[PDB]
Amino acid sequence: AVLLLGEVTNGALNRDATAKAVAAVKALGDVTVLCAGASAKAAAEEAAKIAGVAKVLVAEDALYGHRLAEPTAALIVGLAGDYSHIAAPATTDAKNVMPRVAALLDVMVLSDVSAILDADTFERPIYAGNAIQVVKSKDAKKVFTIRTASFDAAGEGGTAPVTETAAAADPGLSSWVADEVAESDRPELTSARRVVSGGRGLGSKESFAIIEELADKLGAAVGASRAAVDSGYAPNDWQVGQTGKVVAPELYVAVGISGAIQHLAGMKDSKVIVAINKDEEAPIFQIADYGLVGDLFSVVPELTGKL
Amino acid sequence: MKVLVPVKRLIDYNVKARVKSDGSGVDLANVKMSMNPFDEIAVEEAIRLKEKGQAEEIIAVSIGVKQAAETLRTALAMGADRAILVVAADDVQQDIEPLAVAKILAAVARAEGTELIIAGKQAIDNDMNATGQMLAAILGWAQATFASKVEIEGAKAKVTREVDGGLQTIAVSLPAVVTADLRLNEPRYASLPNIMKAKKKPLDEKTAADYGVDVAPRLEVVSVREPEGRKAGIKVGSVDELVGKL
Ligand SMILES: Cc1cc2nc3c(=O)[nH]c(=O)nc-3n(C[C@H](O)[C@H](O)[C@H](O)COP(=O)(O)OP(=O)(O)OC[C@H]3O[C@@H](n4cnc5c(N)ncnc54)[C@H](O)[C@@H]3O)c2cc1C
Ligand SMILES: Nc1ncnc2c1ncn2[C@@H]1O[C@H](COP(=O)(O)O)[C@@H](O)[C@H]1O
Repeated sequence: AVLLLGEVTNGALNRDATAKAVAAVKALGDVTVLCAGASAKAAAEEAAKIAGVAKVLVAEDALYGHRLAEPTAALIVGLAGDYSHIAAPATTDAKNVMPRVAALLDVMVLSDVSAILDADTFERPIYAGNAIQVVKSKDAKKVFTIRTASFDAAGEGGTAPVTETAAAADPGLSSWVADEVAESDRPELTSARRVVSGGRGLGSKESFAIIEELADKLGAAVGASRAAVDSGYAPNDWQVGQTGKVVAPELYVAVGISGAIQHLAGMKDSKVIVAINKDEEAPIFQIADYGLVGDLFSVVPELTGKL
Repeated sequence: MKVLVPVKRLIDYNVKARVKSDGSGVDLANVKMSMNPFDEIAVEEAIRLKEKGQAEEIIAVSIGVKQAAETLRTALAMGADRAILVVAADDVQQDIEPLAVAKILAAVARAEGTELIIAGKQAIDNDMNATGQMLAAILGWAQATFASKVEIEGAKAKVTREVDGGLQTIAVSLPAVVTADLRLNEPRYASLPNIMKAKKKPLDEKTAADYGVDVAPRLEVVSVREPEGRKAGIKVGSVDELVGKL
């Protein structure tokens, strides 16, 4: 069987991630999604409606509010006994709890699996994506995170399986203090089909708006490089790369980004990459399917106008 | 308190990994190695804690091959008080798994009496992002991952984390493992006199068996191939030719 950690946030299930995960793992047995949180009920519902989810477990309890690694990891382990595969989408929530879980069961962890060759052979990108390693876990239980950006979010029409309820356990080692949420009113980066990212070439937070205009025009999500975030042009939440989010939309327009290895790591798998830089030698122009060498302050607004 | 800082020796983050044309592994044979970027951040934070009378001693530990010592000395140069080197691999190609590392750090942490551990978010080579958590798990301690700010105060710490969506601040009991995100601080550079001084600081060369730990890989690497080389790429001449090329 396979226990899968549902990616729920403010009582709202992130269907795209959970879908892609179920889609990736369904070929291993009966997928059973676990929704734990302070408001996991509604999520549980949406979880059940996904094509492939054999059943849904719910753990709605204040103890799981924000899914603190200590309480949550205790939950999963307590249930691990009936599953040989425990997985989840490679999200921060999953990256925080999964390794802890694995250690508790005294088993390794497979991070960012891009391909499941079978019940124990997996594929994962190493060296900031410059190499793909095929590993074989000799472990009794395969604990791992799914690199959602390499699968398709299959679902929407499901068999609406069962929705039970679970227990608890609380090692009082942590508490949530506060949250600083970033206003994102456009396609969430990881799910977007089109992404327009801004780098340092933009010069200011003001000029980043021309990136946003083009994005809206294309109904795309906005991405960013370290430079842009460090200089305050945009929130770190929009960072694409080995440290941030790794996306793979149909269209990825990189304007004002040199194409550093660390940035490519999160977008070299995009279908079509377009680059507009003023430096004809920037590394980005060696991976970009279609590149244009010019001033982003003259090209982007012209591109936006002929769209 | 004594702070423990795990640092790793891996490829220079600017070097493009070359994959042998026979799935053996990344050809690390003749490449420049350096300290894992996230670890330098870790060290720098530990040192900052010392400069505020929070930490008394700072132990820097690295596990791998003999040459890892160079990385430890770099740590000592930045401000680490002493270092411990756990030799486990006989060749640079044998990367030891986060599970093995965790079990070792756990023994080292217990033996040296460290109450706070500060590891990097992830090792830019295996991209595992798991050691710190596995450590907190094995030790039975709290954990603060992807830290951006660590306000350690009393028998607990207020650490704001870099999470999806924004920032999330939590409070953990003091005996905790913390992992650093690239935004925690700007690491200092070891100056010539301090590098020379660092050469006279302690560095205990130990072995995996000293901690009674089996560095056997739970994951057998069957092969490693080069990623798919994308198809050419055209460099257009005008916005029109761009929008007019589909
Ligand atoms: C361990 C580690 C992890 C990292 N993780 C990430 C990560 O996840 N994501 C990430 O993005 N970075 C990451 N970085 C940083 C990364 O290494 C690069 O330094 C960063 O991506 C560079 O950002 P940039 O391309 O915006 O700036 P630069 O490299 O300075 O490129 C700026 C570009 O702007 C072009 N330009 C300027 N003005 C114009 C103009 N008017 N018109 C057109 N083009 C113009 C310039 O030619 C240049 O190509 C990480 C670094 C480390 C050490
Ligand atoms: N071989 C090692 N020696 C020392 N510290 C290590 C080693 N492997 C991992 N670590 C620590 O654990 C962090 C995360 O690595 P990883 O879990 O592989 O992403 C590293 O940044 C170091 O702080």
